[PDB]
Amino acid sequence: IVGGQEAPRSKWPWQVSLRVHGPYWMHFCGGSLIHPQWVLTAAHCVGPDVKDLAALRVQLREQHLYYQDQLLPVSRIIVHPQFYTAQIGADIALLELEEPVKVSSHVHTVTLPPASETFPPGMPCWVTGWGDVDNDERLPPPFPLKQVKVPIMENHICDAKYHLGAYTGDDVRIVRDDMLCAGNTRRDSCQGDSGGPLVCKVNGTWLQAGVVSWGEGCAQPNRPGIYTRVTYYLDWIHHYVP
Amino acid sequence: IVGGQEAPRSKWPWQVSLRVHGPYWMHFCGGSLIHPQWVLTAAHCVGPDVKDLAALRVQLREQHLYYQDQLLPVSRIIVHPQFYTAQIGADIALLELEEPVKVSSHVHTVTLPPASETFPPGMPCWVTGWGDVDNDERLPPPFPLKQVKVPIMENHICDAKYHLGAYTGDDVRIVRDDMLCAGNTRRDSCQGDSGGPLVCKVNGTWLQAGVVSWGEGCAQPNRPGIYTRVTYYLDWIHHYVP
Amino acid sequence: IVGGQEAPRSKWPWQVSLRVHGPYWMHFCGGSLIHPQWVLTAAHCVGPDVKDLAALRVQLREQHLYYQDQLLPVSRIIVHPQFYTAQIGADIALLELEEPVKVSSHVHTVTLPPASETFPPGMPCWVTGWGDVDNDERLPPPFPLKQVKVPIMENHICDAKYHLGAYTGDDVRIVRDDMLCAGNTRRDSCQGDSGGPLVCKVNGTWLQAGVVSWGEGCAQPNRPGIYTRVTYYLDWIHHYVP
Amino acid sequence: IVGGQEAPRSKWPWQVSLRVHGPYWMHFCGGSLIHPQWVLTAAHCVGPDVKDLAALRVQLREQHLYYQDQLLPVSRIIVHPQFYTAQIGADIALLELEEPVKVSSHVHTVTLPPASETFPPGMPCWVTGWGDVDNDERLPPPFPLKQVKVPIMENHICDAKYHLGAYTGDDVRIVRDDMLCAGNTRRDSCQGDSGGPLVCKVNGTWLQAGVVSWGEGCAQPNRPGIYTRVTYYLDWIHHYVP
Ligand SMILES: NCc1cccc(C2CCN(C(=O)c3ccc(C#Cc4ccccc4F)o3)CC2)c1
Ligand SMILES: NCc1cccc(C2CCN(C(=O)c3ccc(C#Cc4ccccc4F)o3)CC2)c1
Ligand SMILES: NCc1cccc(C2CCN(C(=O)c3ccc(C#Cc4ccccc4F)o3)CC2)c1
Ligand SMILES: NCc1cccc(C2CCN(C(=O)c3ccc(C#Cc4ccccc4F)o3)CC2)c1
Repeated sequence: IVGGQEAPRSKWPWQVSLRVHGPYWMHFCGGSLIHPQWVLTAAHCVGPDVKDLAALRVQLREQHLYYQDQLLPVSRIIVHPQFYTAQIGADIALLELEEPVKVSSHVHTVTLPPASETFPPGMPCWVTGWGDVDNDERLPPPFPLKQVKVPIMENHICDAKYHLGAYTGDDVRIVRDDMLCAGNTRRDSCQGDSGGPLVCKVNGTWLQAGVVSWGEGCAQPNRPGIYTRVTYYLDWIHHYVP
Repeated sequence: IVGGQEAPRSKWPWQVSLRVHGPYWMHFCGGSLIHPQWVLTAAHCVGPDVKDLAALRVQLREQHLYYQDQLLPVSRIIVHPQFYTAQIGADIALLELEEPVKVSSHVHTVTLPPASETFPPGMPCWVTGWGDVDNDERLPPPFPLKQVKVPIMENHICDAKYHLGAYTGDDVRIVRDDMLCAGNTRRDSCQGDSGGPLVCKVNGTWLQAGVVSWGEGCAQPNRPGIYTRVTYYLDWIHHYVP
Repeated sequence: IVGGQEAPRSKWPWQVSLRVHGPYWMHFCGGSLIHPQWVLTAAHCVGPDVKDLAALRVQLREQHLYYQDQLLPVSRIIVHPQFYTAQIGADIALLELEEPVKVSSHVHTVTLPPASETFPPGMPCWVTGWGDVDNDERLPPPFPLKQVKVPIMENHICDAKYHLGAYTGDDVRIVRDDMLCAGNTRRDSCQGDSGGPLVCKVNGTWLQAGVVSWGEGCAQPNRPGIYTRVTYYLDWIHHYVP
Repeated sequence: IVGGQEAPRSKWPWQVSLRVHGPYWMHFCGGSLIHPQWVLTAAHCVGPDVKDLAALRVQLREQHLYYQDQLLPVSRIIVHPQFYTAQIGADIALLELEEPVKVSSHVHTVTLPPASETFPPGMPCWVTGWGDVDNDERLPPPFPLKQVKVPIMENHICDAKYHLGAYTGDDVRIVRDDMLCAGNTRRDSCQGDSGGPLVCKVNGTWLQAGVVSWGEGCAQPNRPGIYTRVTYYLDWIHHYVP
């Protein structure tokens, strides 16, 4: 997370940490609890290559990474079949926990948006995670969960920004319809926030608008953060999630 | 270049080295002389972002990188407008030298293939460059130009190979029609060879079949080297090159 | 700490962490509370060059580094005047805290040994710290305080061990009288443990026998851990510490 | 080498490169040809630990490192028996080549100084090598042999300089009698120059005053380059070299 601050303990109960086996269970991506037994994440965190289920653990909301770990095994990794790169799209995946979680006030699910949902240019949206604090700048220990309010940038506006200082023809779509933009040069998601949530408050309800996917660097001029647009994958999510 | 050997001094007269300004004019990509004033390379070497022309130099065929440098300025960088990532495709670019080169026996152009040329399996093809000798293994000093004979793999066989050990749906094309596959677990191109040529001997004539583009690592099981298919961009090349 | 385990919360109340100002107050050396207002450490942690007092903080006993920091400023850094490198010796320093600490059961001083105490082989001795778990292997997050029981080696034997597989003449003393040896190929102190304590239980009292100083790597054959022998510097320590 | 320039082809015929076996025969230290079958170097380049003779090669004068390698095996590594660290001293070693070299105008021996030879300030002295061009700044390819004219500083003035901004007592000798100082903030030897020569022109004859040994960084204020004083080891050199 670029800019913003350490999240209050009561905020973002759906935030999860994805862990890889090694010298320690290291954080590699974020995610969100969307059902007591399901985690929503980015496909690029777990693919396109198939990896061993035993080498993965899920960690529920934690104020400080690694401090009070209670690691959860995964029974299934479901990666969107259209996925191979974040720039092509379909950067979405589902993790089925071996067991459902005991939902509380401090740890509970995020609401997915309705199929119609549009996120207008400049809505109140927040991105959260334990990712880098800037380009090649790690989140320092004790690794607090960070948050940052990010402005929505309309797809066409965002796509035109990606063409500034680039050779790509104006007629060539970089920001696809299954993608969403948010952030600026002071507020953004970064490496390590991938797979984590972009939540917008709509009519007093927090809705997950996006999944942290890609971009050119973090908080770079004319390069807003690119998110997987959740509404585009609602049917695919609902085929697996009750 | 993974496998193969140091190229004889009389071989590959069209091979060029792309140099970036810094503590020294460092090699970052390969290229090929296709006309006395034109270099063919990969778009990912010079894009998608526009960089300063002054920060780039072209070095003609050199036995050992850096030892007998005679650097050449560039007046134009022409990147295919469809390009943004090597995985999407259109990974091709043209560099116009400020001045034409004095063509000789040791330094001369490569022949582009006719539109009809397919390059089927069994064809004798060679990849050249000063790139990595294996994954995260730099070409050691004195940096000799290397070559490796690589087997051609049918696009469909290659696409199926890229689906092995991956979540990507079989109906999702990874290796596109504008791409070409070459290499195996002992013979391949690697980081630093990008932009360079894949040449095939057809009826006693060396034809540039491909441009080193991408792949998953270097000489990895079920991951052949992926090349930009030159024949697909002949009309675009001919719009700029006489 | 090589080998051993995470220390119980009730053990080693005198253990301190030395912190350097940067992106975060990073651990760089250990130390020990020898008086409510004095920290004993290694001179190589703070010298031979004079550094800014404002760039240093002391952290009292912490179960997990960085997680519950209450940083303490220093008013004086007193480095043994004989010191320039750990291999020559006099690798000892004193830090005067700006304020005395409120001593409790969980955080209190270690006892210095009497001048007569030699610590022969067979003495139960423990070395503690947040240093590397092996050669070029950092202590993983959440960074627990580790301990390891180490066997003492009599000086002349340790000096002769340092000559094995080395060109240094047998008559040339490597391990000096102001030094103490402890550890083997499974149990040792390592980078980041420097300045921290080696404590031995003598007549039901924990005495600080040494200060983690140097060695050739960590737990390497014929290279035991070298400590500054506390008894040798008692007069110098008493010139500053009540 | 910090400052100075690329050496002319006719200069420093005695300069050698020490090579270690790995992905390539990599330069790790310099040396000097003092006899057709003997190389003078620093003990720290080859010790204090004993390494395999097969893992070492000597490369004679080369304008550009790695370009025209003709590596030479070594039959004996003789390290001064007083050596363990460069800060203590006796940082000198001898390499006996398996075969003598065919001496020419481009490749020949350096003259050792007479025992009476003091090299006072004002004497024209050069240090040569393929080492770093500054602190953490590698010599760029094609790796030319560099030279730098360095001012001699008297030992007591140099000793006092090493005490500036350090805790070490003024009565504690850092720069020993078996050492020699040269260089300033614009001229110095650096990592990779170690073992190489410091030569002074005395009565039309080039004499090797020193062996690159140590210092605190490269071209740092109040930290001149420290050399092993050759005159101090003439008897030891003469035990082995005719
Ligand atoms: N700040 C949002 C965000 C969140 C998580 C991870 C990242 C990564 C994604 C990959 N990274 C890249 O630099 C990267 C990979 C591909 C591209 C291009 C691009 C681009 C730029 C101009 C025009 C067209 C393009 F495709 O950028 C590192 C940052 C970025
Ligand atoms: N061996 C030929 C070659 C020549 C030059 C440069 C490379 C690079 C290209 C980028 N690299 C990658 O590892 C890379 C970037 C994107 C992918 C995927 C993939 C993939 C795997 C299974 C299914 C679908 C995929 F897109 O791999 C490093 C090697 C490779
Ligand atoms: N296990 C003890 C320990 C505790 C804290 C920090 C270290 C460092 C000290 C410096 N290191 C070295 O490898 C080092 C620095 C100098 C020497 C030599 C030596 C030597 C070997 C044979 C004979 C004489 C010697 F002085 O080794 C890395 C670990 C080692
Ligand atoms: N003069 C340039 C030069 C040439 C060859 C090799 C080096 C090395 C020697 C080791 N290095 C150090 O930084 C180093 C190692 C030990 C010391 C201290 C010291 C010191 C400083 C003040 C007082 C007393 C000291 F012993 O410095 C890096 C470069 C430096």
